[PDB]
Amino acid sequence: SKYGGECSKEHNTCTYRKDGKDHIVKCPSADNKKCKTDRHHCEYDDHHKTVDCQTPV
Ligand SMILES: [Cl-]
Ligand SMILES: [Cl-]
Ligand SMILES: [Cl-]
Ligand code: NA
Repeated sequence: SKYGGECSKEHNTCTYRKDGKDHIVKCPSADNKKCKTDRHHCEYDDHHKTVDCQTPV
């Protein structure tokens, strides 16, 4: 399952909604997954056990 939120460019974190609560996780440091655009959509995928702060559109 995918849980969405928004990323912080300054802190390279993703704040996502799951189980009624907001959770802050670091984004990856990888070039094409880190938070490059402030408040970009991000998601935690609990199937793949991944975070991506450059989700596609
Ligand atoms: Cl690194
Ligand atoms: Cl990457
Ligand atoms: Cl990850
Ligand atoms: Na980084």
